[PDB]
Amino acid sequence: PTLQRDVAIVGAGPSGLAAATALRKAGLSVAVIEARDRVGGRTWTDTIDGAVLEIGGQWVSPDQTALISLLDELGLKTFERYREGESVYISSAGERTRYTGDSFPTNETTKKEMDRLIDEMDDLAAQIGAEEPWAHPLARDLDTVSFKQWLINQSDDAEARDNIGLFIAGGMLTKPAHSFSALQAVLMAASAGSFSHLVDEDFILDKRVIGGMQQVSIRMAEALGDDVFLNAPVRTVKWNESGATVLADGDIRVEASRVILAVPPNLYSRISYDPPLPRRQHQMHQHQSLGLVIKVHAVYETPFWREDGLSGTGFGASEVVQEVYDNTNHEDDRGTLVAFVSDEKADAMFELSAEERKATILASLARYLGPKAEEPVVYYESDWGSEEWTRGAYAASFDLGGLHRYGADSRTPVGPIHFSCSDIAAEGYQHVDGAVRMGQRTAADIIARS
Amino acid sequence: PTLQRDVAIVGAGPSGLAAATALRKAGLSVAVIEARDRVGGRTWTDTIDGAVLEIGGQWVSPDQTALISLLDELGLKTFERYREGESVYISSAGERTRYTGDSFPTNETTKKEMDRLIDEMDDLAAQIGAEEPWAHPLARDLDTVSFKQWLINQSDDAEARDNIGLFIAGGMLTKPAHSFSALQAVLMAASAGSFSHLVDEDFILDKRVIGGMQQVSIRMAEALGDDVFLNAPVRTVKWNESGATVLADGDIRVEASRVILAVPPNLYSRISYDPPLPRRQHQMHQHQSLGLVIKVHAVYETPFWREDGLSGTGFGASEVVQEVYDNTNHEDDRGTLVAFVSDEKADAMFELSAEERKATILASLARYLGPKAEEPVVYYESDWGSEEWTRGAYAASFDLGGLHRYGADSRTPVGPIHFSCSDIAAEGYQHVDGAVRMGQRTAADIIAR
Ligand SMILES: Cc1cc2nc3c(=O)[nH]c(=O)nc-3n(C[C@H](O)[C@H](O)[C@H](O)COP(=O)(O)OP(=O)(O)OC[C@H]3O[C@@H](n4cnc5c(N)ncnc54)[C@H](O)[C@@H]3O)c2cc1C
Ligand SMILES: Cc1cc2nc3c(=O)[nH]c(=O)nc-3n(C[C@H](O)[C@H](O)[C@H](O)COP(=O)(O)OP(=O)(O)OC[C@H]3O[C@@H](n4cnc5c(N)ncnc54)[C@H](O)[C@@H]3O)c2cc1C
Repeated sequence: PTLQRDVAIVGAGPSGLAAATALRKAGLSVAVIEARDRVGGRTWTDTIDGAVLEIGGQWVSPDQTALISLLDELGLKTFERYREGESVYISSAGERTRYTGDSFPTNETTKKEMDRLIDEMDDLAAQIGAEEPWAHPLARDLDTVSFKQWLINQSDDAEARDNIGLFIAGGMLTKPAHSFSALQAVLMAASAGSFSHLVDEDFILDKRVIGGMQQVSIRMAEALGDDVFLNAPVRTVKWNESGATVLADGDIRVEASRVILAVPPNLYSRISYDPPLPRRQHQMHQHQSLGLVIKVHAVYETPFWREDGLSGTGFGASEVVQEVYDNTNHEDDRGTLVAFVSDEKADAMFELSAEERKATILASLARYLGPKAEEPVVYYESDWGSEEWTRGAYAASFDLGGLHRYGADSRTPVGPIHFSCSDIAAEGYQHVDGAVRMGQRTAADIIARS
Repeated sequence: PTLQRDVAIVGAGPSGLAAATALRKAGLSVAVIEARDRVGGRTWTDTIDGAVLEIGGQWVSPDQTALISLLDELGLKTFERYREGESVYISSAGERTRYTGDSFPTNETTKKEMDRLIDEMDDLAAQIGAEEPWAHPLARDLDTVSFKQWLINQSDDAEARDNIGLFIAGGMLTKPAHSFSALQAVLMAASAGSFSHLVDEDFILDKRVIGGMQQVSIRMAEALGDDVFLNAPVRTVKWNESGATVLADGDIRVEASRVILAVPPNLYSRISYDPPLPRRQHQMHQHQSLGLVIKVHAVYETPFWREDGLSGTGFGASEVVQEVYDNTNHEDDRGTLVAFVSDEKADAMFELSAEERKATILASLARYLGPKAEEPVVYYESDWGSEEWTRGAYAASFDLGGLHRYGADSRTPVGPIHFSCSDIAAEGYQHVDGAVRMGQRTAADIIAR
């Protein structure tokens, strides 16, 4: 079929759907064209071996105000993650200690080093900000030193530097600390409101949506009706100063005034542009890449850790699994754990056989919470790296030096072509809240233009 | 058209063509499918305002034995870049000094610092090698420190550091030194035979091809006749354990036992694979990127610098133009300069208007060679970044950390899909010679079974 719209939107993830919804609200007509047999992108709720799981993005923090309004507008409610009782910390030397409150139970030197670093990171984030971190006069020096090297320049305490890295490198950017810059650590902190917010799992991992995060996309898409096309990878964008024509599988053709690429940046060159994008985009898009993380799901007869006085939360920068949390579904009698295996530790697990990998990850949940972690009734690993329409998790970031070099260009339109995804967001960078903000910002930009 | 072939080859650059050439000798049949209206890829000879220029790759060094051997087989000869008389050095203090001989005319202390850093890089390259630098016991620590931070650790002398950087960062990888690892520097050095080989423009930039480097591809492609398809971007590869179908524009459909992707790695995902490549390829390919450099060409009625006793060679790590060389065509009476503006300096020139960029570049050329450099008869800038089928220059390298993490996987086949370009080569990495070696290494693999 051939259609005529004011805006063609490539990608029916939360970012494209939020842009579509805002455009519709303002009276513009839209078509959203999606590759997969479903909407939601990196958010997805599925049933595996009888257990309902969130395969992707799921948590809402209190600074995610754009996602919180959108939830309210769609009739969706939240619930809080279980946090009663003791958390577990595993030290660099391998000592396992139960604790409550909000510092790790390390020796005092380490604790004071961590506090000081948290404070320095909060300070940098408040000064530099998430809107245009590259523009600050401190930015050049921060963007040309790796986060690993910057931590070495700040502190002699190995354990403190490893735990600070746990929160940014394994915990957010899903890349090793030697491979992105101090500035990129600052941006990640600023985007979430402060580094202290990313440190406190009670803040950044506070709530979930009743019915799952994918419902945010599913409900936006339901309201768009026949203007959403599924099973339709977009292959070609033909453009000029006044116009873009978008071509997709199934003989789909959309003639639009503007196009929104609502896809992560590592995937822009999956589409052919006629004429080609300018040199600056050709170069910039090469320097953007997704991290890699395994999101592990483990379902048990009950949340057994709660009988032992444990919250289910566990941190260990030297473990294969660096984080574990209670991920029990709203009103479920069965318990579910969630755990994360990050970057180079993920590659290492994927090189083991499926059997050996499972055994290694369950051994590690057992190190945190006890030998009952070893007996789930359902076990599943989210595998976003294999998915050709994602190719990693959670989200994309520049290589080292790319944030200062290309950051000012990452949202600029090219003629009628706009860009919108969480991976180029300011507040809410990498999160559904960022996807939502960017979709709304791109919509408002198009509306003013037209 | 639909055709059957033993091997379908995507890309008619030197790597694809060298592979097709080797495959035919064994009696395997081939189709070589090429996006552009020409062969050669990053090699290309063109005529701008009536003056002939090598828009891309052009120089041959004595360690480039796969290339040299191929030139002989194709009946092509070489000539040497003019090098008589004095070179020019521009110091960090902006001081300009004519010199000859094998080191920069700096003070003795800076000279000792440079020498020590060159010996250190030679030693690392000799221990580590180009074949699998990631497997060496020193590899992890070299690959997690940037080259800039490694230089800072080795030497406190900023002029000596910037000068070593000139040869590797602006001069090869065309990325700034804070963005790639020490191990990647060591690779670049091992791949050319040593770091000293890259410091000596009389080695790395020794010879050119009579008739132009593009002739290497042109001749190879001529011998293949109707098995080369031009103006045919490949869009899809459908594959299983025993075979592939390759689909290109113009309704080309090639059914084959093996496919070679003879394209730089930042372009692999311009193609759809059915079923998708595995996760490890999905990830690795995102971590590969081309550098950026403006190859500047300036043509004058004579090689005027030779009249002032200058070789045409100039170096200055702080200039916008960090290098200038005599690039006079074989038996032309007109003189031609070649010059390079690398990485973030290229981004900054591209941000000015064309007129202001040209004046800024020619001002810098004038500082090396005199006010005559500012009145060329023909001026041209190679723009590979704008080409959708290249998108940068000279070649691709990992981001920081990628070489150790992914290196061992960069040549591995996926089922019947093989990978062959200069950007994944061992010896000859990033150069025509590496493209030839990889093309021949891939063909030998497929041939042997
Ligand atoms: C395991 C995991 C855990 C995460 N944790 C959370 C968390 O707890 N909280 C949170 O808020 N965020 C989290 N995130 C991140 C969050 O899911 C993403 O930031 C957000 O989904 C990004 O949305 P987007 O619309 O910007 O891109 P995406 O959701 O990736 O959507 C892009 C869409 O475009 C489609 N597409 C791509 N190319 C084409 C093409 N050529 N043609 C047609 N369609 C195309 C894709 O199929 C996809 O549907 C997590 C993600 C993962 C994977
Ligand atoms: C400014 C510049 C200066 C250089 N300096 C030197 C030097 O002097 N000496 C030296 O040895 N090397 C030099 N190089 C590097 C050298 O030219 C490259 O190493 C070499 O050409 C690599 O050859 P290749 O076959 O691996 O890839 P390429 O030459 O890039 O060829 C790949 C081919 O694939 C085609 N292609 C890509 N995608 C598709 C697709 N989907 N479908 C069909 N076709 C496709 C492209 O059009 C291209 O023709 C220079 C390069 C440049 C750009």
